Amino acid sequence: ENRLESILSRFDADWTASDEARREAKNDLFFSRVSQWDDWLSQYTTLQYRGQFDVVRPVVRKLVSEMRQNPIDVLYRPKDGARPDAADVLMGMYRTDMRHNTAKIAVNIAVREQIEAGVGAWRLVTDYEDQSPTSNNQVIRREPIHSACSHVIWDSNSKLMDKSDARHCTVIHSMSQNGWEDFAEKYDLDADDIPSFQNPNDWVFPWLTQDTIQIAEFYEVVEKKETAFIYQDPVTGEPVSYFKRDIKDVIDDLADSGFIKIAERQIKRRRVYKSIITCTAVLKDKQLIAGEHIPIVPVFGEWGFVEDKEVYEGVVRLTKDGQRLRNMIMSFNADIVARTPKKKPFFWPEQIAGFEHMYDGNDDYPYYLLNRTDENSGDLPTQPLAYYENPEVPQANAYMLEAATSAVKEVATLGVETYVFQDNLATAMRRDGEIYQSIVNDIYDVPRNVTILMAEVVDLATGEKQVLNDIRGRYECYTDVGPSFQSMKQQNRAEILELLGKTPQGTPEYQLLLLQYFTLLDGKGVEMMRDYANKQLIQMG
Amino acid sequence: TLAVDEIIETISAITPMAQKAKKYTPPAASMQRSSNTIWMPVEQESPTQEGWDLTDKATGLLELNVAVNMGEPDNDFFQLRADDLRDETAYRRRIQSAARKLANNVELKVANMAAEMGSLVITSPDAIGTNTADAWNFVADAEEIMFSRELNRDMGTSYFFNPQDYKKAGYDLTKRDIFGRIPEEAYRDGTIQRQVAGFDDVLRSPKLPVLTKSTATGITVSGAQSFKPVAWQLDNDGNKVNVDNRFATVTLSATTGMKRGDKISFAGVKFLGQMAKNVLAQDATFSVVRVVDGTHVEITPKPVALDDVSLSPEQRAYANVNTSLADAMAVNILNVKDARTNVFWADDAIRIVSQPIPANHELFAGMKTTSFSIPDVGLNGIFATQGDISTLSGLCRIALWYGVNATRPEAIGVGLPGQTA
Repeated sequence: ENRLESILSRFDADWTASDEARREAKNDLFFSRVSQWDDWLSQYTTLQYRGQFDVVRPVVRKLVSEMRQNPIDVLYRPKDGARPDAADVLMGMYRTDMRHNTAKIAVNIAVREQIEAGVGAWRLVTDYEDQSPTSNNQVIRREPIHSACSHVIWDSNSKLMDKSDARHCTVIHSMSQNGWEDFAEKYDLDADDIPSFQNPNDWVFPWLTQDTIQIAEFYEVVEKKETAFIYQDPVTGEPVSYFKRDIKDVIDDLADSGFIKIAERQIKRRRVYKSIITCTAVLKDKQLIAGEHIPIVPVFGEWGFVEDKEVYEGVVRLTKDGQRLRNMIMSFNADIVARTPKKKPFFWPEQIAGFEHMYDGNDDYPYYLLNRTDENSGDLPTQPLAYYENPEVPQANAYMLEAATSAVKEVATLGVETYVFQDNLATAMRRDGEIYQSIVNDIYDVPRNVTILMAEVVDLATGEKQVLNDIRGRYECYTDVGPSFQSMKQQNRAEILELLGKTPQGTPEYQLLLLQYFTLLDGKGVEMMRDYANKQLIQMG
Repeated sequence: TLAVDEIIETISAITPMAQKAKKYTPPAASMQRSSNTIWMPVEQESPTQEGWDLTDKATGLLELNVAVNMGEPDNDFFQLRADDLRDETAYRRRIQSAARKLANNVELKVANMAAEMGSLVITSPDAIGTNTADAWNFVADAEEIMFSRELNRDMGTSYFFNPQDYKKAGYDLTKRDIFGRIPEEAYRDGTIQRQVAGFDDVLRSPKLPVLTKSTATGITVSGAQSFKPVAWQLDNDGNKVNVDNRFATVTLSATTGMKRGDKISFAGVKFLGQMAKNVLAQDATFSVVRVVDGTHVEITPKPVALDDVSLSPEQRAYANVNTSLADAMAVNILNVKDARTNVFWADDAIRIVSQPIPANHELFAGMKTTSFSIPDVGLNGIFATQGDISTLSGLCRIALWYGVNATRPEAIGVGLPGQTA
């Protein structure tokens, strides 16, 4: 019955259920980022040579650059039967608040972790902005999550790559002491009460974080029927507004502005709650947050289920054995080169007694002299001169070094091309588009277009807080995937050029050329060209 | 020979008492300094006088308290060896067996604490199948004593049978030669009912301890003793140290044959109504908590007497016995035969204080520590592993810290059937 007990029970179930995949992914990250000699007993006995001759990092860099040369973003398209322009406002808002460095960096980190370990993730958050808000004095931004495999833990009863069927998800935060002070300042927490949460470290990882702070955020999605209200717009039509969004803030200001209530319906919808937990206590219990979906977006590489157990894999997990064998063989060969007696002659002391300076290595002499006779035997025994054998690399060592290198080369081929990884990133971007759309309908001021202009029907309460009013005709556009553009003008320029590339040189080609000069940037020469296009199109009607 | 990883499952337990008892997790930072014990106040009782001229008769105030502390961790230290192929498959199941064992141990502690600190005792002179509706009478006696003592039962009440007496109750139900709904349920399944004689939950708990007979005989109170409610007392240095309200040390003639959990009752003292201070007809029953020395024992319900004249009125406000100890009264023993106990309580009388073991700190670097949820019961411990210096081996430790406290021994009870001979 205890809130903390239920939270910790679910979290522990998820953790132990996903233990193996996270273990292998963490080993992949350590292997591909810190060292390929991932053993911890080394710091106990002797030293011995341990060289690292990497052959998988060039492949990882190639795959990362291939996936970086083709950026992907959301593209909102109007639904069938809707207005042809029903997605322009949402698309412009999405581009405005995703044109920043944080969004690109979050996606890039997730992609790199997807290639190396097998899973990455990023997060969507909302904040308050007064200088340049996107809408309603708020912004929606995208944030990175490093080490998603071990820092984001999903509901174990999920069978979808994008994790849209997970009911809860826990995200672990590690921050410095000043960062914790700021976190507590932002969430009205007690900074003195230091928080503690799970963050196990690998045995092989040799360093200490020190003076760090761990905490967890538990997101849960609850689907329920909540009361909704039907009004009549003092302009035209009947809007539908949720009871929880104007329960008391403008429940009477709606009437005062002149909204007549017609009916009252029960509508099933999803709400997202966030909690801040530690291993001993609950700090914030069920703070309701914006949107219908959990704001964490995961990206996977090779993904599947084997026996009700999720397995994901990047590109490194299969090259590890051959790479380790190659390192071991090359270390053995280096030892052979270093610690082995060199090729020198074998002498008896009596053979060269008295001529020892002739054999030290000088070039002051024309020949080498040997002692011939002995005072007991009469003559020294004759035996052909032998030399210590030159060091060699064993045939087994050479064969297995070549075989290990060939095995790594053969197994480190993604696809033939990164099409599958690109498609999984496209799926992640579609999930991101869904989450962003829900959050926008929850917090932003979406204008509704009529066929008579754009209407922003909102009002203010007695506490000087403007409450957004969103009709239920909100999901008028769906999500697709297209090239990444920084602004609507850039997208329009690209579309005009695309049409120009296929329209034959008739009058529509003139129309499209004049449109392209229309939508150009602004110095002075392009200003004159733009004005010329303006006048030509206007006069042509 | 072919081992085949086809687990022959053999055991299956249950922890009703432990999953039912309330759980409390006080702040660890303060509980480290306060020596792992904390104090909780008790509901206040007011003295009352009637008259017109009440000069120089203005009482003070007095609020009693109880102390709840914690025991020692219950571990599952074991050693894991790679390069065995028998410690590879056994470890995965050893973790689960450890979790089940820890849950069972918690439940055992809860049951033992309730049985050896339940002040209210309901004894019967014969077995349960001797008479018709005898199990109902057994449950209704407990309900009646709780009602008469006017103990707080808002949270709930619960009665735990052992399998023997539960089966006897079911047999009594089915022998009725009439089949309605209750007899048909007691026929199809062994269940008597989920609520019997007013209790809100009547279960059977397989791990109920057996209260062995007491060979204590011919024992009398040695000298008159007056026990006074108090909330603190002065120590040797002049400091004020709080006093636990749920214990009283009596001096007997000879405490030979007594042990922790003996149910006793002095000859002449009777229960009160607590709130109304009306004398019941029942003999006041106490439970021996400790056999200290050789002529002292420690009984759990402090016997504050109503007729005591050394009690200041605000102390007499807490009286729960009609008469004090009279320096020769016989202390009768209620557990005269070995009998597995049936245990009833109010749901807010047992708590399970819990603490964490912060092994995720920077200090314990090199050993990997995660949380570990004990199933059934609502408790969380640690699971820590660390490998050896060499030889490709390891160590695992599953640890859990808790302490079972009975804050209301007067609300915990015990049922002893067949108390003849």
